[PDB]
Amino acid sequence: PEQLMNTLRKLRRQMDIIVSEVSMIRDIREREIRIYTDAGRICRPLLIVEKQKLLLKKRHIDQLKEREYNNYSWQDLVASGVVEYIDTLEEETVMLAMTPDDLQEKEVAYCSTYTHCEI
Amino acid sequence: SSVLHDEFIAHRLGLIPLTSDDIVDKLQYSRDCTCEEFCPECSVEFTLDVRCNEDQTRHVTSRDLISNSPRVIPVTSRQDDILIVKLRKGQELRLRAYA
Amino acid sequence: GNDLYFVKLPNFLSVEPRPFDPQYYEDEFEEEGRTRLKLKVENNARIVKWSDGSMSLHLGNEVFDVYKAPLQGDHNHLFIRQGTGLQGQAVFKTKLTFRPHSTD
Amino acid sequence: VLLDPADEKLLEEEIQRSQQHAKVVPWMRKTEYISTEFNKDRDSQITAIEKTFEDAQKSISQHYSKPRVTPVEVMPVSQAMIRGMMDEEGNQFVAYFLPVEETLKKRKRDQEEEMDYAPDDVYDYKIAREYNWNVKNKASKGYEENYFFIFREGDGVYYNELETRVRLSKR
Amino acid sequence: SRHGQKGTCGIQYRQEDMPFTCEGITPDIIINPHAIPSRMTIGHLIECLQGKVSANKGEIGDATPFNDAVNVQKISNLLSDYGYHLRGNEVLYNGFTGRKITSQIFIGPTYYQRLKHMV
Amino acid sequence: LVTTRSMEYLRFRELPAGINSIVAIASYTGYNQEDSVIMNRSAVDRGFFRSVFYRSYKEQ
Amino acid sequence: MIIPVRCFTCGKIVGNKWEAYLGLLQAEYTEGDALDALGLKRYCCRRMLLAHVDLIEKLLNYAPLE
Amino acid sequence: EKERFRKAPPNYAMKKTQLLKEKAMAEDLGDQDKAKQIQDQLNELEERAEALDRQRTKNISAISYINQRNREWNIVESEKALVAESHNMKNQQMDPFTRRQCK
Ligand SMILES: [Zn+2]
Ligand SMILES: [Zn+2]
Repeated sequence: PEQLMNTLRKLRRQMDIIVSEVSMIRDIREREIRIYTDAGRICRPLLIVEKQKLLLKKRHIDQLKEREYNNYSWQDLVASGVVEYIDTLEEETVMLAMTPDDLQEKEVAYCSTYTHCEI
Repeated sequence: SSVLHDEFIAHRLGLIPLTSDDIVDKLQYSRDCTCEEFCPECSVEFTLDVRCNEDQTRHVTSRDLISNSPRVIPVTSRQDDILIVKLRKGQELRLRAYA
Repeated sequence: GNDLYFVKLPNFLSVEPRPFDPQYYEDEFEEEGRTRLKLKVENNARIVKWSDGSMSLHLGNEVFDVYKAPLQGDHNHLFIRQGTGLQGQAVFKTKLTFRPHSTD
Repeated sequence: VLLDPADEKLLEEEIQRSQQHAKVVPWMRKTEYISTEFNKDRDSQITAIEKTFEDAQKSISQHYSKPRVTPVEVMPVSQAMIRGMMDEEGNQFVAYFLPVEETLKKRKRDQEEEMDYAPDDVYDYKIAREYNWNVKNKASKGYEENYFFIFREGDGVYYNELETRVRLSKR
Repeated sequence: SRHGQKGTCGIQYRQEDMPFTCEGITPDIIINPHAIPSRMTIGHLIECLQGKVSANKGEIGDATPFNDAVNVQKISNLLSDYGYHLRGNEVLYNGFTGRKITSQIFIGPTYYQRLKHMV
Repeated sequence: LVTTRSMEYLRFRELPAGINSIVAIASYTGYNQEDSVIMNRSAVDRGFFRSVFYRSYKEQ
Repeated sequence: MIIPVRCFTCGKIVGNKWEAYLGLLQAEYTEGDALDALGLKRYCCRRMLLAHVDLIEKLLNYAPLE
Repeated sequence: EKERFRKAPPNYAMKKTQLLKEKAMAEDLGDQDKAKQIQDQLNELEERAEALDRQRTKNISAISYINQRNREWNIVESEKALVAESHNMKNQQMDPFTRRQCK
């Protein structure tokens, strides 16, 4: 299940096989992977965290600042594996920083294993 | 037929200051004047007659309040004039007022 | 000469893989029919590099903006598999490494 | 008549303050008002397919949405792209490797794997039958087609679109 | 107001009767101090302070909640630059007698709402 | 005069609901005492929070 | 909706400054230097122009006729 | 009879005339009627946009230009304020705010 979660996630971050609204939950303690695609699941976008850097880098900000002028859009942030719709049952399993400069900087580490960051 | 209802127009006209530097000491309070309507001894008549017959958004301003007395005029007539309404093509505002 | 010129045009902007030649073109296609003829008439291309570091795929007076957006999950070694020898020579030109989709 | 600016300033008695409204402050901003705009036939086909070929060579100085960005340069435009797994980091070419040229071969012929597999050849940078990774170009383009490829063919009007998105592994 | 302070207009005093600062700035709305201490709507006080900064500074202050770029001391520092008391207090004069009020009064721009509940 | 950034997207600065008023937090005359406000009558005379109420009656 | 004729708090005519305000902003005066240049000193007058939302420009998008 | 000699699309409801032209274009499988509809619709669109700008021509143009330049000059002001965030001693030791930093 360490390959499935990384692949299903990669595919969400590529918008191709799995649409963004799909939520894959990996229950570690009980060996269960639950994938929900149905309707009515409230979700919210979160910045993705990888290692400890964000994927949202100055490239995306610059491109998105000239948006409309370059017709970049939020959909390009989604389809660049930079932001991800997390939903309350997958939120069970994210480790969610709250801002980068607060929570991922090299303080005496709280966790250092953030998967996502509040936008 | 401006986008502002009449009480709003009337209210705005109320707040336009008038150059009553002298005439205020001449005029009676209307409550005290003995005449059945307004008269030039207890009031100053004003007219506004503006229609926006052009594409450009007509600004109705205190420059369009025409007094019946060259000494009681809106301050900005004697800088920019006080905006009373912006009018679209074909909208109009005709009214007369007394101060 | 050996620079990445990969483009990922969508279905409605599918440019012909070969130059426009009068002996390879024919009329088979006709608001409903307006999008149909567009497939084989407007779509050989050129890409303009702007000063702002963006580019646009033109197809003439039209302009579709493109980003050279990365595609490291599909860094395919794009090569001229022109069918010579066995299975083609697959001349090593530029590794396809992007997913540039034209948009208005 | 002589009129120096240094003499013009001495004509006045005293005319020559603070600007502290302008100060940049990260907890403060600016403001925003109300704008108005915010968030068939073959003789025609020949000319239409022959105009883009002519008019793309004209002088360009403008951008569609906001003619304020000046162009710099122009990039003019079968194929078979060996996809690679990002974990295995397959090194089909000598560019992912350290040297600029094949230290173990000279001709990376896309020899076929067999007779019943024309697209699913075995692309490998091995001029010998040994001492190279057997990169079986498995038929992944059958379920992973496509993507158009082009090159600076001396500023020529051509195309080299990919046939399939074939992908190889360490066999 | 935006901070759950609510109240009926209890009386209306003409400008001559309202208290006034050194310049003739009379309040528009005088609310009783006792609204604050039990309710601890300190967001209301900080709104008033930063609104007074914004109106002098001449641009709209940021009150996004969790913005550590904003704090009361930083606002007070700015407010003191415009020649006001750094905590927003002012000497008011009683409108009736003109005597200075011995307590300096906290006065400044705050965003009030008028609710559908008219009498 | 002070906004969250979030109320940009709420479009509150285009369809706002309220007036920035020079509030004073003072007891003054005591007519503002238990959760009450003293308003400026002269501000009201100038149009402070003046509103219009439209009631539509439909009959066929 | 439209600019108030008088600053509610004090009384200064601000109803003849809105188009001037915007023109000064179009000269790219900073937002408080526009107010300093119109002559609004008291923060009570300044919040008349800073806070004003000129919705009448949107109301005039709707046609009565033409 | 009245609509026979008097044209309608220049009426204030030009959006409705464009919707009707779009419906007539979509309803037709003939390319000739579709191209005539496209031409008529483009002409009416240009005419209506010209009239909209003409009424937008004064004062509306001015507030459009100020909003569009204001947002860009605000972006410039924000980026300069951002580099002004590099200044030291812009925060106070008297705990005017606090943030967690556990473990
Ligand atoms: Zn009389
Ligand atoms: Zn004032």
